Amino acid sequence: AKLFSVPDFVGDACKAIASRVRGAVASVTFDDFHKNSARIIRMAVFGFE
Amino acid sequence: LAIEITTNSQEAAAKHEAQRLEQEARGRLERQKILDQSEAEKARKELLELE
Repeated sequence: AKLFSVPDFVGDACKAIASRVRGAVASVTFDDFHKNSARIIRMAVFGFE
Repeated sequence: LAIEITTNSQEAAAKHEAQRLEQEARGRLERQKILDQSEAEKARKELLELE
């Protein structure tokens, strides 16, 4: 029943990912983003180890 | 102006590069040249002896 916890499970997720990226990219310079967008996002989403 | 700086940043370090490669050329050329003239002098002596 935990599955059906978040009622908009997709909405929950994008909401959270968009925000994480949106916030991490604001820190980053454009050129710096454009070259590393792969890793930039890829980190922003997951708690880097 | 933010892409401006990166656009000229490309410019610059590209012109720095072609300049470094430029060096390589004249640096090597000036030296192959010397090693040629010296080879010529190894002959010129013999010629100058007959002369």
